[PDB]
Amino acid sequence: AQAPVSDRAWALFRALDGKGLVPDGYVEGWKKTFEEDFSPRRGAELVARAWTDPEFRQLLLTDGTAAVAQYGYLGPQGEYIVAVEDTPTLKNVIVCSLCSCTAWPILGLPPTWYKSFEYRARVVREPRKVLSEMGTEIASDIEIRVYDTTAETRYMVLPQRPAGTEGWSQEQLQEIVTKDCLIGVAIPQVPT
Amino acid sequence: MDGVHDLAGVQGFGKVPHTVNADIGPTFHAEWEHLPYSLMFAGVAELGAFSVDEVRYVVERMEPRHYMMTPYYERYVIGVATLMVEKGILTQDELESLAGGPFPLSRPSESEGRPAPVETTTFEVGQRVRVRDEYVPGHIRMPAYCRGRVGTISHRTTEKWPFPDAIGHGRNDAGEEPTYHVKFAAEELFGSDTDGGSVVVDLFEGYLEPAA
Ligand SMILES: [C-]#[N+]C1CCCCC1
Ligand SMILES: [Fe+3]
Ligand SMILES: [Mg+2]
Ligand SMILES: [Mg+2]
Ligand SMILES: [Mg+2]
Ligand SMILES: [Mg+2]
Ligand SMILES: [Mg+2]
Ligand SMILES: [Mg+2]
Repeated sequence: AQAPVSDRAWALFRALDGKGLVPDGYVEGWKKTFEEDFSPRRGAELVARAWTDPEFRQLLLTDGTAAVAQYGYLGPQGEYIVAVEDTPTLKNVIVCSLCSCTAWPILGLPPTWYKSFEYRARVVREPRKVLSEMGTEIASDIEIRVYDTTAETRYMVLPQRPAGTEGWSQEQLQEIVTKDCLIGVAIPQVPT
Repeated sequence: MDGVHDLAGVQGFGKVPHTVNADIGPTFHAEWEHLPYSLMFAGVAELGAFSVDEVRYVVERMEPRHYMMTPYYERYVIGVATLMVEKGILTQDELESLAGGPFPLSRPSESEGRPAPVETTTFEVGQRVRVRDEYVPGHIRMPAYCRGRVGTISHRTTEKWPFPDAIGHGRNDAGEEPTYHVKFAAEELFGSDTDGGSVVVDLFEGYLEPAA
């Protein structure tokens, strides 16, 4: 038996706040960071830069942390970054099977589905079926590699650049790199 | 800790509740949902009452049925509240008084944790390693699917962090270790019963030993 979760969550806040343990504007500040600053639009920007700038691509793949720092996008749950490169024969996918670990600043906070027991249990053992069910078909000639976020490395996928985007601006490319592309469950799509 | 949270490889779950690029809605679906993470950070960064690792472990310590029926953000409300009580900052009585009803917490720890191992090996990219065939009742960042399994190092971190099995219990002997991206063939982990290619696990040095 449990009190409503909202009542429990606000009780925790009020118990701490009432003892002077929570600075003024503290939880409000974090809410703003979580909602407005941490964003997959940041990851999309990094991908679009890598796609158009071979020098940055090399930096991103060899020292992810330095590359992300150049944009100012290091942060909580995103202090040590590794970007993983999709190739014509390799598809990368990220999970935290033990909880929800995610590169918050550049991917945004994880979505409900990523933290689901279904995703946490299944993607490590049957990623091809999971992606298929989610709408992404990976051919048998492509190795699927699942990165389980079990320590402090925080990952982003650098997906393949789709044909039909030749010459696009970085802004145009950013638009097709979605949160799901960064996690690795989706492949960037050229709009009709 | 071989708890129900160690879900990788468990069979019988249905479909992932998502199709690619579907609307996931706002970051927070209720007005309280930012509280668990924010108050985590108050505990970790402002009060220095506990580590992030202790938050993972306290969530692992939810009674197993309680863990399985509790939504994600609620687990962290329960976890952070439990730590505040365990550390002597809050009482359960005051939480329940303010909540206007029951506020059951995670179960007490049944392990004091363990120190960072004194004897470890610096491994190099390309080297074959085995995950130590060890059983740890407290916090550990080794999912059971890789226990005793063999893989190849694809990365040694250029930074070092406290050993989770120690800092997850608030111990003074967590030291610092790098971690290693260890690539396992899918068949090494799940035999013939997998459709994948490889799985890369990010493993602390203290979890590893030379292979062969
Ligand atoms: C995974 N996970 C949650 C608990 C540890 C910090 C990041 C959020
Ligand atoms: Fe996690
Ligand atoms: Mg106030
Ligand atoms: Mg730190
Ligand atoms: Mg199966
Ligand atoms: Mg143009
Ligand atoms: Mg409920
Ligand atoms: Mg009682």
